[PDB]
Amino acid sequence: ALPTPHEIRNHLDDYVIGQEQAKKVLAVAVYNHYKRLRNGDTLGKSNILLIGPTGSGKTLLAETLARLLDVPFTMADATTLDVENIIQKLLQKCDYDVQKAQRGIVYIDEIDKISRKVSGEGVQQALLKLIEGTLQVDTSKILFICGGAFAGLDKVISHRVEEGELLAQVEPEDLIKFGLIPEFIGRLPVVATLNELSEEALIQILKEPKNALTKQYQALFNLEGVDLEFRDEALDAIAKKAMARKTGARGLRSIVEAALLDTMYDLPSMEDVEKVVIDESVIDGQSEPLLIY
Amino acid sequence: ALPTPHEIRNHLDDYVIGQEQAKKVLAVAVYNHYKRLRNGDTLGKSNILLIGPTGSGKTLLAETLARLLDVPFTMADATTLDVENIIQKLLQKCDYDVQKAQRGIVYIDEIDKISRKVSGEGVQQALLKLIEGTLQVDTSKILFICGGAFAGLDKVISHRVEEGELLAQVEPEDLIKFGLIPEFIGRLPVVATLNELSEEALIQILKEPKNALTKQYQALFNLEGVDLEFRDEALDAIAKKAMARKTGARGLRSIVEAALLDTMYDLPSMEDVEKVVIDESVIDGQSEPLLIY
Amino acid sequence: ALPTPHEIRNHLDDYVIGQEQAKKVLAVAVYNHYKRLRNGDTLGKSNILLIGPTGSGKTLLAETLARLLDVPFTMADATTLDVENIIQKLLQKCDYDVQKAQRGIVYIDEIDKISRKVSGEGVQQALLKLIEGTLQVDTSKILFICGGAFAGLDKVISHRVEEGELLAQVEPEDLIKFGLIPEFIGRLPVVATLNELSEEALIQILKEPKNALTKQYQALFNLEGVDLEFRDEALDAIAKKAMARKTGARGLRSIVEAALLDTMYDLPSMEDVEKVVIDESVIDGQSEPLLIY
Amino acid sequence: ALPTPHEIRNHLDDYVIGQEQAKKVLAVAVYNHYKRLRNGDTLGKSNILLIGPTGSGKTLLAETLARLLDVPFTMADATTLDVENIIQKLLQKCDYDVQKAQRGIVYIDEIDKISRKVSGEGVQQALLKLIEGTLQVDTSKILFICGGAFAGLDKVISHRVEEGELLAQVEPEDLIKFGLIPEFIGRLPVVATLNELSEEALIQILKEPKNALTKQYQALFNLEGVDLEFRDEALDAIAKKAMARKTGARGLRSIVEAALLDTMYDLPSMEDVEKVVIDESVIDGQSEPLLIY
Amino acid sequence: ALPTPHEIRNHLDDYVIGQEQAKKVLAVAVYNHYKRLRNGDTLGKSNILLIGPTGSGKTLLAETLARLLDVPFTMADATTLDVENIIQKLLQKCDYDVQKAQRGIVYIDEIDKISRKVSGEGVQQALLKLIEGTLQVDTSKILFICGGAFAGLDKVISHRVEEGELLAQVEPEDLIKFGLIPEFIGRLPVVATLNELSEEALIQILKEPKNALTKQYQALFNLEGVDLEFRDEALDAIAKKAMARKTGARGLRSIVEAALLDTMYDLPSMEDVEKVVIDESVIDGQSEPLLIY
Amino acid sequence: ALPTPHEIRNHLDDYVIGQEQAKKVLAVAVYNHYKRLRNGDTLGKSNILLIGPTGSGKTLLAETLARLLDVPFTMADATTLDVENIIQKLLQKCDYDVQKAQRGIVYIDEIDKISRKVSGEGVQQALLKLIEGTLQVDTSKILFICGGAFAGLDKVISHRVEEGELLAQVEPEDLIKFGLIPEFIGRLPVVATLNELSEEALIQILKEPKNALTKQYQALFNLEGVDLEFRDEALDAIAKKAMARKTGARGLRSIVEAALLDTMYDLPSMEDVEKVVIDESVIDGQSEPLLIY
Repeated sequence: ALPTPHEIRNHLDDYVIGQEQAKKVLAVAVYNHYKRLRNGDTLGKSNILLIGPTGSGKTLLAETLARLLDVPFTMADATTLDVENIIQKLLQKCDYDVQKAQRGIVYIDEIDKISRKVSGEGVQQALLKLIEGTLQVDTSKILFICGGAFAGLDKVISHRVEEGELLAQVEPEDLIKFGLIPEFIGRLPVVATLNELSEEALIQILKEPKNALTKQYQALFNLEGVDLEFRDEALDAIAKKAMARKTGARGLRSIVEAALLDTMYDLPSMEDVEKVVIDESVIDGQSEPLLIY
Repeated sequence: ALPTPHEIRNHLDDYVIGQEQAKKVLAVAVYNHYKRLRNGDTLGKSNILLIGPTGSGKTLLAETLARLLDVPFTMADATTLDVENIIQKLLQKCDYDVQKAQRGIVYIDEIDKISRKVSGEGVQQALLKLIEGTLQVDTSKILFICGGAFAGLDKVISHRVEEGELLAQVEPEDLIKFGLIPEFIGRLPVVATLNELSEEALIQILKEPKNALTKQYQALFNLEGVDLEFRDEALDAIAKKAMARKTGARGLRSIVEAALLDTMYDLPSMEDVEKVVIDESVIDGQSEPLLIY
Repeated sequence: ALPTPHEIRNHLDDYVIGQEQAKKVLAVAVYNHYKRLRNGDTLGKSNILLIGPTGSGKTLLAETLARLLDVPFTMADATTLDVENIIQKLLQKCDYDVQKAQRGIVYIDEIDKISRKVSGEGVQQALLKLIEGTLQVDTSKILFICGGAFAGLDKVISHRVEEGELLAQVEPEDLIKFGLIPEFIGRLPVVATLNELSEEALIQILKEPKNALTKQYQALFNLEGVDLEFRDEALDAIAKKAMARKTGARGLRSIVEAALLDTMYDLPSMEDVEKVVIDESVIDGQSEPLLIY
Repeated sequence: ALPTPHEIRNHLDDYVIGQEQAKKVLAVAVYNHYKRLRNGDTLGKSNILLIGPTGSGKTLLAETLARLLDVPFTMADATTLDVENIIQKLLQKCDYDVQKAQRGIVYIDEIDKISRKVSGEGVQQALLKLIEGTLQVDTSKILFICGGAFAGLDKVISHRVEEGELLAQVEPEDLIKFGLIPEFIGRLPVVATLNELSEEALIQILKEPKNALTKQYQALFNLEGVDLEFRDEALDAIAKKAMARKTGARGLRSIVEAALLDTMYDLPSMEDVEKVVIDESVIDGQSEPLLIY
Repeated sequence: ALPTPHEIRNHLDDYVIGQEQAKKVLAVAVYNHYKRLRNGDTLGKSNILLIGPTGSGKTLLAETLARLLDVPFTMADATTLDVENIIQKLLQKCDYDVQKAQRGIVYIDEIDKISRKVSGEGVQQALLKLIEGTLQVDTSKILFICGGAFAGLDKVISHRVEEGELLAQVEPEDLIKFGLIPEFIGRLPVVATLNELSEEALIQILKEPKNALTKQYQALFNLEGVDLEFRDEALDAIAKKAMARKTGARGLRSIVEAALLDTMYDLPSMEDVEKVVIDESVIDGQSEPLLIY
Repeated sequence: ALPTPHEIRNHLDDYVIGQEQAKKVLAVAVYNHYKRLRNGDTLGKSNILLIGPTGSGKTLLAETLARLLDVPFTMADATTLDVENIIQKLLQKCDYDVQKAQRGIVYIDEIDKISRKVSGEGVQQALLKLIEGTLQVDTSKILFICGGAFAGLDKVISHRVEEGELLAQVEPEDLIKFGLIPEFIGRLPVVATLNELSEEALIQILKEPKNALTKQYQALFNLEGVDLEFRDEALDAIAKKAMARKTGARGLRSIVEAALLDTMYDLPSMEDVEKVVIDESVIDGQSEPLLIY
């Protein structure tokens, strides 16, 4: 039984934060893709193009969709572009089941990088042959999600319409001028755009997601018999630390690990009830976390 | 029993719109090719060269011909040019049946791109060896359709005769000056030219074809128990939207999907009789489609 | 029983027109080659170098010789130069029979193109190793015919002797200065030169050959129950049309096909005795061919 | 039973000298990695980035960790970058056991060398695909330690904070400006930095380690029945000799071998109790080592 | 039983003309090589370096030696330089018999071409590894003959000693300055030099050799029942014709074939006793050869 | 039973002349390497770096060591740098015995050539991976001897210390500045240096070695029943001849062969007691060698 786009967007809220619009677009595009396959067509390729800054959650979204639909997923990088190698990999994680491999999803990262603005354009066209569809499996059935930051894109759109509000006005012609070929863009009808993650959102990233850092460590400490408590001040501190380094959400783990290093070192050598991480432990880094016996 | 060129052109009208002349040329060229094969020659290679703007329907035509004659078809891109790889692929979709693979059709896209005006010319000659004919299958039997936009071609013809009226005056020498070698052009006797698709034709593209967008979605909505109605105003609106973006017919799906996004999102969560898409839903994009219970 | 050079030249007159001298040279060279093989040598390599403008009939001659002697034939292009690949191909069309593959003929096209005037010279020498002879088959036994237009050749010969009369004065040293290495030319003792095909010869090309265009179409129409009649005016018209385009004999089919397009389209939908193609049908292209019921 | 980070750092003191902080960081990072694997996650990649001058003991540390945890180890050089070849090698030393190969450790040397400040960045991204995880083994499970000297790094950090004290202030953004891509650095949360080895430490290097030079030779002489005695003066002499040549600890063996050459030459031809190496034997090199019968 | 150098030089006189000195050098070098092998060494590599103008008979000599000693022979071109490929080829013509393949001879042509005066020097060294000796066969046993024209060599020798008299003064240092590496020249102890073939020698080339042109054709005509007679005037005429074209002995066949073309054409269509070729038939080319019934 | 360094140096005196110091260094380094292996370590890699002019006897030494210890030996050229190919070759001459192949010796020639002063440095590092140790055989066990002339080395050492006396002052830092990477030099602790062979030594080279030229020929003549006598004058003459050509010891065979050519030619055709080579036979080359019946 296929999950309504509602159920899809709902489950996406459990792994990714914000980007509600993009999650609606993806939810619909996805539902329609598998709704179209399960009825043997008779229809739209329904291929998707994700346009959002780095560390916005594009890859996470693609993966999440795959899991939510218990469907064979595989990544690939447009820079390393062998095109059929992606397919054999999809079969590898699919137990070599042709049909289940056709229901699969394929995420291509850094698409904006192959925009000729020779070999690059050649890749667009070579990969394009897949998008259409031709191991004996056909690539017509599999859904394609093409991520990318598209740096210069924010500019071309502005030179026409006259960041989020600007990416909403995105048009296929903007992608053309950017460096993508028409025949390639025409294969990516569904364009979902993500916003740059907010700073408070950072805190939500450390908390809300079912795989948030705090939850992982609270679990690591949990199998130690110890309860880890992150005070909101500490979480805000981590957010700021991450912003000052411009590392976005990618530089969150590098902060938490460094903050809980000493504590995780001599933790198994202790007997106490819980450890409490205050802001003083993060920002200053000089103060040791509160210990409770 | 071979279908008369009439039957062929007739069935081509069911997938492609306009290009009636090109469909006559293709119909004849095709009929003669398979009429020549089924009589074991004793004759003309009867190979075809499609010359039309991008998104004119060249690829669609080639595919359509293949299906109409239940004959093994395969594409290939002149830019990615391994030459025999195309053949093995033709055998892949042919169940490795030598004879049926010889009856096959092969479409080569972006031929105008390999026109030297070194490696490019080398490809013309390498691919030329196939056109003639030499797995054990011979490539003499298979029909070759070479598509291409031929941008500069419109110019050279003008510098001689002194867009459609100009492409009709096309001559093998024009292709020579364009960048094609004589021995290669002499293998493509049949030259069918397509016109740039008209704007009203756009509307016909959304309606007439048996795989038109409207029909696909009406079907997607149909298995939902809902009847989708496209008012002509909405279709004209879509046409205009596509023209303003210069994306031609390639930018039609990107419009329809965006227009039916919200509706397809919360459709499975509703119970009503039919949805009616008005022009207000397309152009303005602000108005939601009419809902009927 | 080996055919006397007379019988050979006689049968060559049935496929190729003119080039009588070249056909004498080839006839002798060929007879001597197979007369030398059938007696296990004890002798001259008797390898041949064809020098004639494009579309003169070099390839046709080579093929014709092969068929006339029921001997395994295969082509190859000096531009695509893997050298032993030609051999395996010769075995492919020979049922992998070593001896019959040694009796084979090998035509190398565009030899004049590999004349260094690095890699090119390297090909001359690599291919030279074959010419001498070394799968287990030896390439000493097989006859080598190396075609080529040799554009600049007409000039060097003139700078020495001081087009046909000039190509008759051809000397190994002329080929040296052209761009061929001595050790390579010394392997091609037999040099047959062809003349540029005459305009009236064009008409003869449309008629005389046993595979002439007129005969093929008269046959295509023949299995339709219809008799096709080409009036000499129409044939002369076709000749002129071909000359104005400088496409030589390569641009003949492209004319005839275009002329019989409409007629072949609605032919199977008619019931009449014969169609007669007049000059008005070719030159003007406006007049439809005479129809007789 | 997993060894507490204490036990880990303790055993690391038996092979590597100094770098106590780095050994704490590595100990924790390691303990957490295998503590996370043995509980089937539910967590942090816990990948490590070693930043220390050449001959600081980075490679030694990685190897030591591997042995201490009886886990399949393999090296690889970022300059020679085939990416999956490292994996097959890890399987080679793992008896092709998928699970045990997933518990493995992989050290990548000269990471600072691939910092683009095209192909280099491509390697970062290609290797990045491994770090994440995709033979059928998944590379997500295996721990990655990326060594490197990072010459210019000492500078960029200084241009921000305004050698050890400077490397302690290291930040992900410093690595960014250095030449590493964000998505790559975000995969290396754990950053352990080593100091340039001290000169007295040199003496400790010749003595303390369980594989110290003195111990090896004392053993080589030991199976000769002879006791080798290194006087502290000789060890200090060796230290100085090594410093004057700037060869660091890499130029220690080249000194000891040269010092014990003559003695090891005519040793098996003697009968005595022990040989004693004085400073006079090292610095001067003129004096022969004390011999005792 | 090994043939004395006398017997060797004697048999060499039956295929090659002149170059008596070179034939003495080769005879000795060869006798010593196989005299050294048949006694399992205990000695000199006894490798040979042929230095003579093109078409002097270097390749012919090497081949002749091989046949005379019923030993597996194979050629190779220094320009096409895969090094072990030569070996597998030697095994191909040796029935894959290791020992008999070790007794083999290997001729390398155009050695003077690989003289660096990067890749070239690399080939010298790569091929050098063979010369020394390392399929399981060892290349130490096989004799190496390295031919070459060495154009500039005639000059360097002159700049030192201060063409035949000059090539006799050849020294290893001359080859060094020419472009050969010392370690390579030291592997070619035996240096045999050939003179530029004389013009009267040309006539001897057409007569004396057991494979002379006259003998081949007299045989071709012989199996026709006809006796071919070459008058000395005709042979001298052929010699002159060849000299005027500077094609040396390589341009002899190209003359004889052209002279006997017409006659060999209508020969099988005649009944007569013998044909006699006079000078008038060659030089003038206008007069037909004398026919006798 | 392992041979004491004395026995080793003693046997080395039977093949190589002079270089006594280098033979002591090699003897020790070797003894220690196999003394360390036969005791399963517990120790020093004990890898060797030969530094001597071309034709000094580096390769000869390496080979000699291998034979003396009945251990699998194989060469390799740093210029041709596939790295594991050397290993498979070592297994080829080792009957594919893993253990015996680990006891093997590997000589790398022209190491000084790969000194970057990109690909070159890459080879140093790739080959470095072997030196350390990782077919299933480990390369840690096998001994590595890296030869090389190191031309510029004589200079850098001079610019520091302020040819033999200079090469004795060699230091790892000198090799660094030369073009070798630290991590590579640290793997070659044992540095043995050879002197340029003396002119009188040349005579000793023709006499002393158990494979000296004189002994080989005296043996070649010996199986002829003839005694060959080299008068010291002739040997000195050969020495001078070799020096005038600067070919060193590499140009000795090229002299002796040329001197005994005629004599070896008509030797098997004679019956006499002995031939005596005087100086007149060598220098003048005009006088024939004394013959005694």
